[PDB]
Amino acid sequence: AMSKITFKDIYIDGNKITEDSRKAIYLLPPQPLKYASNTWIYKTMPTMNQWLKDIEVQKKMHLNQSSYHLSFSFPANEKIDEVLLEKIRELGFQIGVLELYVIEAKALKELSRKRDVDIQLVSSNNINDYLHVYDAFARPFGDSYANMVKQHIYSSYNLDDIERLVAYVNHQPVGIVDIIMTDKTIEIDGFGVLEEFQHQGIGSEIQAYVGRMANERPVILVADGKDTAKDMYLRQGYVYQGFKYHILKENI
Amino acid sequence: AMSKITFKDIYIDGNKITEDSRKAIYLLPPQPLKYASNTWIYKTMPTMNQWLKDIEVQKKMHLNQSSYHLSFSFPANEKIDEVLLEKIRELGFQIGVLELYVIEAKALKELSRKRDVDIQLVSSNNINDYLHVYDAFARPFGDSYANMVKQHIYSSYNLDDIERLVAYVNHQPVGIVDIIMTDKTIEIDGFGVLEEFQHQGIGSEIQAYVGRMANERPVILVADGKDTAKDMYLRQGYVYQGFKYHILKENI
Ligand code: NA
Ligand code: NA
Repeated sequence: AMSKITFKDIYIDGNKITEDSRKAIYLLPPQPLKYASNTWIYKTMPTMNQWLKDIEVQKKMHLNQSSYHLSFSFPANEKIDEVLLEKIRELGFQIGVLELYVIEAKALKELSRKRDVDIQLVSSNNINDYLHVYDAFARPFGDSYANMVKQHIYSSYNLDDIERLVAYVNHQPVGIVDIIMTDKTIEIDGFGVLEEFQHQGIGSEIQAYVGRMANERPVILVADGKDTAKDMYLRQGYVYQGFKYHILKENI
Repeated sequence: AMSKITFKDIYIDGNKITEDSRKAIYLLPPQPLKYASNTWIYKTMPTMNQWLKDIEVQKKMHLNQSSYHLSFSFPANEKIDEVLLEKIRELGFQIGVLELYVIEAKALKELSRKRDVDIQLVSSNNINDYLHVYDAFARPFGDSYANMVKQHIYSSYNLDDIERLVAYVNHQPVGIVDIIMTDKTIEIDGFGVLEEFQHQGIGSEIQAYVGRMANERPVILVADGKDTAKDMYLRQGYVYQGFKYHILKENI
């Protein structure tokens, strides 16, 4: 049953505009600068020529809402043909891989050691502590991008259905994670612990907490190449369950 | 049999200058700027004070041969203790994790093939080709770093007991790997494929080769926290098998 889990179970924070047998197109017109909410998810491999045509479509959509990047995911567990890779490189895209990790709840429950780490659901009361930790995270697209993602969370955190955690050690906020719950699964996203507080059991407390929420729901996540928590995931017991290629050009 | 692989099977590229119940010490005085070759491998957690003492011993040796790094690995699959870890941060050390992966040779042999790739053993006749690829990896880290690993390879590629492979596409050198062989296992290391040539079956073809030559020996490797190919090893079937914390301090 945790066997059957796939990339389809992973949450996407866009509006789905179109979905057909080859691709799903996502946009978030009020937030055209969020790269993860504005993208094409392929279901079947485009030929090189198809891909060129799809560039043109996406280029128009995005410029129409003042989005300035381009991005695509390719099918689960499919390698891209040479000829298309070659084009991808020539058009100045970054190539990366998303990896799907899966684990059974009980395995995360087991991680608990009754450390003194106080873990709270975020509300208007502690939301700033959450963002405070967030502020420490790698910023691969620079400051102003991180800041506009901050503003988005800070104004959509009740409103949205996503739940969030902040861990404290001695009343200082130190760890965060987002959780997306469904009947079938629970997905974590945006997990991080401040550098100075790593490798000392704080992440595994957060994980076991999520584990206790899950019940017997599997818990799942997706990580890319610039994800430093991955090492932690493996040591923690997560099982690798497939990949997606994905490309990004930050400027049309 | 693949069950019983440990970090013990992993080759250390240094002279074991001494060993006892709590540690082994490794020096390589012709290369005093090669961090991995000049280090202590712990077999048991030092206490914090024990460690303070050990810095002193290592500092001495290293300074005597013109090393100015401090370097320590901790025992397989153990978390560092609380006291100890505060001191490590306090003394300005970098903290890392090293990961052991293992696979049966059969699995490697099974990988999708790309028969139009030519893989040769390195010798006098094609060493410059290994280095064409090896240099493209190293030189992003500075000419001076890359000049020194370069001379290090040139001083022992025949005389040491590492074997090396170079991979050609269209008579051009495109990927490489080093192979440390023993009766029980083949270890790979320094695996790399030029970026123009990545994700299109070459790594897999190389991996398959290593499988054929491993025959029935488990194929193993350790990957640090800055390892390009980590995602590829997962795609190819490699099983995570354990971790080791290690610490580095430069410019002591
Ligand atoms: Na919410
Ligand atoms: Na040799």
